[PDB]
Amino acid sequence: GDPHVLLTTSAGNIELELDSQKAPVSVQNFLDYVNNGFYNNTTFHSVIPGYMIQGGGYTEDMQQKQPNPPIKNEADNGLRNTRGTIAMMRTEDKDSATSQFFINVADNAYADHGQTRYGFAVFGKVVKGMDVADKISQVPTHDVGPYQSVPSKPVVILSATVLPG
Repeated sequence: GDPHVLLTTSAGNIELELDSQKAPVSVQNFLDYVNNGFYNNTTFHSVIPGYMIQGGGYTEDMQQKQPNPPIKNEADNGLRNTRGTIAMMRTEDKDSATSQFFINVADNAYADHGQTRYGFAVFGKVVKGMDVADKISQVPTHDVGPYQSVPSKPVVILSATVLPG
């Protein structure tokens, strides 16, 4: 039932299983970007070793692709940012998520919805290629300044494809 998406990256393949019942808006928004080729030639622009990898915002030359309007935050769905989950990145406002996402390489309780924090909405999980996500998190990065956490050699999503049901 739940849709699967294959991210074919320059570092290996990652397959995601998206949670349509617990994050319908987030899953539909992500699928629209995947199906329209938006994630093709985007990078994992920020990585933190053993903790997270973030992508879905920038080309190899760091130009930010213009995303669609933002979506409602579904972090009150009860899904936690545990190792292997995929969640929507956003700015200060809870309803500001657009195309950027992050894959949790460790359990990040600080990203979870609570009574005083709206949190980051989890909408799926890695079902194959978690070793690729771990490897991407460990690549050499620029260390200080505006490019802190940016991989020194671009990690590119060559294609993002919804798989047959």
